[PDB]
Amino acid sequence: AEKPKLHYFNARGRMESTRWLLAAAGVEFEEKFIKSAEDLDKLRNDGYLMFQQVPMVEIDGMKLVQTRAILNYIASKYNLYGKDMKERALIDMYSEGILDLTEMIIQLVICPPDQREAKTALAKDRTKNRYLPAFEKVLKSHGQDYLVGNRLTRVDIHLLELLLYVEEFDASLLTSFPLLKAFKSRISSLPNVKKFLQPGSQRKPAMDA
Amino acid sequence: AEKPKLHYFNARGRMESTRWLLAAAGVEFEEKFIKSAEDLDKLRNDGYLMFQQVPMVEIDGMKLVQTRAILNYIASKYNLYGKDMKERALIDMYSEGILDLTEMITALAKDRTKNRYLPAFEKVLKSHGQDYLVGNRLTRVDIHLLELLLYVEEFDASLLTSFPLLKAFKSRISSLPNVKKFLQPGSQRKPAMDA
Ligand SMILES: N[C@@H](CCC(=O)N[C@@H](CS)C(=O)NCC(=O)O)C(=O)O
Repeated sequence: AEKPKLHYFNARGRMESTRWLLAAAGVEFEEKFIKSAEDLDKLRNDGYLMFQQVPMVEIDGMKLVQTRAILNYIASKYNLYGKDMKERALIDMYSEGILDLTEMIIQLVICPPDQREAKTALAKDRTKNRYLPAFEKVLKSHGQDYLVGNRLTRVDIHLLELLLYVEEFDASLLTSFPLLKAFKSRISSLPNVKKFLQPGSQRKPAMDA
Repeated sequence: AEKPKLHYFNARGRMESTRWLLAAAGVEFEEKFIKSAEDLDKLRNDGYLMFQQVPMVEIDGMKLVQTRAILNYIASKYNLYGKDMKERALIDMYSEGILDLTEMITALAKDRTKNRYLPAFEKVLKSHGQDYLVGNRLTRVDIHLLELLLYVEEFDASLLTSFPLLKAFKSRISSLPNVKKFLQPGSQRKPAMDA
């Protein structure tokens, strides 16, 4: 149809979850990366970032900014936002937890090394004692293939993405969570997901800058 | 009909934008205040806090945590989430900006208020001239904006000076029946909670 246009840096950052979500829906997208501060300025001065911030995604004729507005729109567009408002309630709740933990991990490489260590022991604690139990349970509470409504939703993709970053951050943390482990392989082998895990894709590595 | 039951500290904090949204929808709600560290532990152990955190709202026989999930649900149940995906994208975009500025409230946020966020929302109101931000109908984000404008006034009523459309907007939404009721003394609306 039309190709969405991701305006971000050449990094994971706040844009990766949208790349993932677009990828899982089988939606090809292009990116204009931002390397020069003038690019960001040329975007600001041209009236493209409502709050003068990236991420920003051109899609169906909008200059959508703010991560969550992007993710919600894409998810509704390609029926990754569930069946009804009660399922979106489960989806939003799950996604927001996933976001909290992700934010905690990606920010460890940013904080003062003053506190790297204890904030690291925090993320690991939260990973193993709060968030992973919470989603291991959800899979065990209903014993189904997906998080919500027994069919693929945006939050399955979010969780897989998080499971990938947990493994990077510390692969040991996953071993006491069997369903998530089964869930990870299940979702990883969905066609559009497998395609995105493949080398050469728009998927982004952990940056060092 | 069971009232939504809001589980939070007796404070503004992360629960206030929900109190606002319920009140602007004219929905009566009840509050169970976490008073003791023992109160929160027995919410966790009863299995009511999926991520061991509040805000938690009991609504329609389920226990919702995560503010955005709570707000999204309420806004959808009561037709404050706009009319289609494209209005939700405006509503989400506006709300998430409003949520960021609210978050910031040295005192750096005066600049962002005056030079980034408030110009953005005056321009929204300039663009279509209509009474509400989105779809020429009251939506949740009108209520979030009014809420932001109230806290900006508390922060520094001089930041509202240059923004005549926001000003009329504030007064205009303040005077909605359901809104006026929540602004009245004696409502569940919360103060800035000091210490
Ligand atoms: N993203 C969550 C954050 C919730 C949150 O930070 N809750 C605090 C209360 S204001 C809490 O229960 N903290 C206890 C803890 O984190 O251990 C939301 O928006 O609801």
